[PDB]
This record gives sequence, C-alpha cells and structure tokens, in this order.
Amino acid sequence: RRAQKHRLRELKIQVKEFADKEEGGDVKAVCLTLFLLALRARNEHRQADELEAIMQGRGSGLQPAVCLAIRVNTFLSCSQ
DNA sequence: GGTTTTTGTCTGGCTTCACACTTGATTTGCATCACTGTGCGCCGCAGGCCAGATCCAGG
Repeated sequence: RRAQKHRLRELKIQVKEFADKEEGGDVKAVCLTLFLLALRARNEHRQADELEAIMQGRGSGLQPAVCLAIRVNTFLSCSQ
C-alpha cells in the first residue's frame, strides 16, 4: 500500500485534479467508473455485474436489516 | 436561438459468451408423516431404615 502510493503518487494527483473539474471532486466513484469501463475494454461483462452488485450490496455482504431478520427469526441469540 | 448534455451512427474486426443435443448422473427442492407446546395451582416430597413409643393378648 505504501509503495502503491509511491508508484502512483503522481497519477493520484492527476486523478484528484481532474476530479474537481469534471464532476466536482468525488474521488471514489470516478475511479470505480474507470474500473468498470476498463473491464469493458478488457471485455468482462459478468465481472462488472458482480462489481456493481457488490457496490450496491447484493452479490454478497447482506445489508444488515436482512441479517437482523435472520438473527431474529431463527431464534438466534446474539452470542450464537 | 445558444450551450452543454444525451444519446445515436459508422464497418472491419477482435474477444466473449450462449447453444445445437442426449443420456445418464448427479444435485436440489418440496411434500409427508404423526406429533410438540402455550393454554391453571400448591408444597416439600419419595424410598427406605431404625430407635422408640403403643399395644394387646397370654402367662
């Protein structure tokens, strides 16, 4: 991670200086969207669907109201 | 009408994914069976062993 800062510590400046001009400065989703379109150019369409399902909390993860319904409706105590 | 956005196009060509079928060969889903519990209370009990108070009939 520290060397992924050391190798991208100029392109990181490029993406934060383009983020404020193109949309306004939203640093997460612009590189997310570049990663989606990079999978499009790399031609994986199911993998990007798993990506957006994760980033909507669907393909795994289990949004915590559903886990609450599972912990409640099967008589599971909190320790179990 | 401008201004930027929002979608459309191109054809040649690249990878990427679905399907044509079939016969087992699994794996996965769902009914089916005869039942459960929540429908009310209360306190010392049960089982057994033994020293000691009753007792009751024969000498």
